[PDB]
Amino acid sequence: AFLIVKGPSEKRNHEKAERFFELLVREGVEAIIIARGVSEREIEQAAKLAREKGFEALAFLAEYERRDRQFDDIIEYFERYGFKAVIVATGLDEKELKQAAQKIEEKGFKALAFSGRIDQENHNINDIFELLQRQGLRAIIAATGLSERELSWAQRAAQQYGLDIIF
Amino acid sequence: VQLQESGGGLVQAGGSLRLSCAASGGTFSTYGMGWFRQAPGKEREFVAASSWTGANTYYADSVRGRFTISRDNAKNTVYLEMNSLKPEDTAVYYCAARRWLGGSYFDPGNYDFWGQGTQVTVS
Repeated sequence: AFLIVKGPSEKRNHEKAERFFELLVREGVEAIIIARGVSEREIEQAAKLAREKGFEALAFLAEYERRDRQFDDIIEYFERYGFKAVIVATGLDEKELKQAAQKIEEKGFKALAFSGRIDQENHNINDIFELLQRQGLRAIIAATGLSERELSWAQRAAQQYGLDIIF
Repeated sequence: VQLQESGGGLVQAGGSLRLSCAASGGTFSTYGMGWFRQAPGKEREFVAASSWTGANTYYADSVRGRFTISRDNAKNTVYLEMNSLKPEDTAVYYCAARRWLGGSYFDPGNYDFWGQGTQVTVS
């Protein structure tokens, strides 16, 4: 299942989804980073290549592994790179994901879980990319090391939403 | 959210018919708009659905090629253009609203708001 995360703001699933809707609407990021989610180096490279373009970014981690970090590595990404939101695709089902996510919510970060697998047709992921597109998304930044599945999906996404795709 | 269908009626096989559904409510609550249909004795089933921008549209296999969904967001109206109508297409057609990030467009349980239905009869 997927988890979308935003940092704490001065400002349940239904209300929570609307808060993320409002966020993407106000932020209007120009880039989305697609990375595997294990190597921080890879995410670091792609983030730099986004600031270099003066693009605000969302991060999409396609093959995220929880390890023993309890999502502390996602929090560190907010701090170090200033991503407006982070999406992680996990091997967990929704109920376990919502459960595991409780730890990051304890720190003020808002997190919303929805069902799905990275390889499968996902309408919620389409809703996110579409809304990003509607609000000004310009480019997909493919970090080094992506699987051919994600690379191919990214190219189709660039074609669908009329985006530049950067490697 | 408030929804209201129009455009239903009687048509001959091979004939065309255009459905309209006027929606009130915001972009979040009506991000996805869909058409479902129900014949007597049968379950309400998915027909066609569109995202807000139309960049994602979904169709029942029984219906693609023949039916085309579209939206006029300025009026928050959704249309279903039905061509090459078949008698098996006879049913009450309902429009429905699915909030942003509401899950699969195919599943009627993901639509929180429903219209009152418009009868479509193909003889």
